[PDB]
Amino acid sequence: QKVDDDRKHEIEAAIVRIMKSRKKMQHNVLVAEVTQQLKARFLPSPVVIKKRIEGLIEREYLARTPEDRKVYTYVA
Amino acid sequence: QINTEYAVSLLEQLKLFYEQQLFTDIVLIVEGTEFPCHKMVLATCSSYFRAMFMSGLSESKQTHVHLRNVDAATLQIIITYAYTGNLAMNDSTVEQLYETACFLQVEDVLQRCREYLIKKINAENCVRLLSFADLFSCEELKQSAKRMVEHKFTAVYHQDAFMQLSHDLLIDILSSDNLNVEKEETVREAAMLWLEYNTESRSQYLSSVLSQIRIDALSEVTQRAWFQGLPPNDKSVVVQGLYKSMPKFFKPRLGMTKEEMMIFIEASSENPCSLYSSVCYSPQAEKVYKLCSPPADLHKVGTVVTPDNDIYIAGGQVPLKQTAFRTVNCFYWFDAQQNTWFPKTPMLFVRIKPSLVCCEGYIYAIGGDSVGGELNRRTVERYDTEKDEWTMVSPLPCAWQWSAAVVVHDCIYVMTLNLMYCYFPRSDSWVEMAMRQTSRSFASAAAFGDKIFYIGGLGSSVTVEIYDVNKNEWKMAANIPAKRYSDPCVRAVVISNSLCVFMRETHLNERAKYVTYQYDLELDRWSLRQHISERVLWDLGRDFRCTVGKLYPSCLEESPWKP
Repeated sequence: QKVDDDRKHEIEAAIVRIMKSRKKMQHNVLVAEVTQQLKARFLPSPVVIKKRIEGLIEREYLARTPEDRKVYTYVA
Repeated sequence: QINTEYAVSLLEQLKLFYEQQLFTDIVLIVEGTEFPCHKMVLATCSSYFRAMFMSGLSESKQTHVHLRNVDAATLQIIITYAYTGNLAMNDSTVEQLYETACFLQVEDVLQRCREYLIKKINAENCVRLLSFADLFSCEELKQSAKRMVEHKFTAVYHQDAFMQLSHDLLIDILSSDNLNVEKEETVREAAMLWLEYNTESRSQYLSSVLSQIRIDALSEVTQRAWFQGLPPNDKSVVVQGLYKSMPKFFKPRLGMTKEEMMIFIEASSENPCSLYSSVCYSPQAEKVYKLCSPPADLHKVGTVVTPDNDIYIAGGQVPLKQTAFRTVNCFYWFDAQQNTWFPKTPMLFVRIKPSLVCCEGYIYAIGGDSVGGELNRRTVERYDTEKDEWTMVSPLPCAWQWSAAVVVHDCIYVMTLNLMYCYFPRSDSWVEMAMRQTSRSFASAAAFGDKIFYIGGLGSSVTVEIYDVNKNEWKMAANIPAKRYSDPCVRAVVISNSLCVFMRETHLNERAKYVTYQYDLELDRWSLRQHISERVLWDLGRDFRCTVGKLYPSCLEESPWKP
């Protein structure tokens, strides 16, 4: 459980550190990049990352609006 | 000559009469819109109104004519052009403008809109423009559409308007020997998908479309697929195609004749009439094919080859009409088949030796000794290959001279003596990069994979500093083994999925020697890939540039010159 939480923060920190200076995704564009960056770390775990990326929409700092998946907020 | 003052006075007085409606006798009735005008102006401009009034028909004395199958805005703009000579042409109404010009046979505006469309031809409207030129007879537009459609569509073959094309037009397109395809199977599947757009509306054309494609694919797969889509119990097509592919012996096309070649510009002109010429080296054919001269001997220019294998020329200077040279911001595009430079939209500022870099379909020209020289003497500008226009981008924070730029990871990497800045197209910003430990200039860099290889610098030397985008650091690999007491001319380029170098060396009291080396990426060593014999390649000079591209040996001609 501890290492699962470790992976949970490891993916979120990477996605908030990298995607602030990169482009946006439509359906499955940036997930390939985030899995490649963590290819040497552990398994991609597609279901876990898919379930966790959609939890940040509840507030600011790149909410990543699902319905309006055409332009992401490049703000802080 | 005719007095221009009285001509313009007469024209402005007639336009005043038109605006004020004094001497109007004939009114054009179009979809309930009144168009009071005169007969003299209409007769002088249009060739249909001269046959509408001076014909003796019922409309000769009638003062109200119901002109149908026309548009109000198009008629209004045609009338205002006939009354003042101003033809405001946008990017949308040119289609109906040409339609109405062919409806009035107004050669004056017909020529103007033909020129506008010959300038506007691009990838996303190529098939539409070709269909338009097929609907209305226009040989110049038809030929330009033929060429551009062939190239861009055989590159793309995905336009929606391609399905709705006449049979004769498709027969002309497919049977032509100007198609640009790396393989003969993509045209086959394009024809198959066009045929399967309908079922019985294309059955009669099935026997003709297969008559223009080579029989190398007329006996392999995509024959049973047509049988699947065949109308039921039709025994006049299966047995027909079964015994039909006897003629049309397989002949290779022209699109499969592209080879990775090194394009050279501003080479030593063999004839003294020209100051500089352009040649090309064949890494496979081991020959030197001549290239067309730069437009108006445009010297001090820059080259770029897009991933779509397109050559462009920007900036440069022309000798003004002894030292005499004036800088012009003209832009040109090279035709890979016609062996000529087609003019394009010029830039905003003139440049000398610009760095042309392609990224995301945009052509980026960074620096190049601009005329302005204001506080933003480092202003860079991109080019739109879709809208055919230039747009300014975020300026380079530091002013640099004699610099080079490459594109890696969808970003622009411009290099100077010791500094480097990366441009982000998504955010339009510049970010500081790693600093080199050696002060070298007058060098070139080649982008191979995800690494930047700054080769040479200052004549030049054999110093190599390899930069990694993922690592963000400058590291040394080795020095190129060359003859001592010489001045090699290094040229970094990517060829055959490997980093090779075009290095010309000159010894003391000896002529220049041409030789290329293959740099081993993992072994950090330059291996002798091929030695260029002097029997085919002569001296090129010092200010010559090299680039990676593909050209057709058939369209080009061998340069006649003694070894």
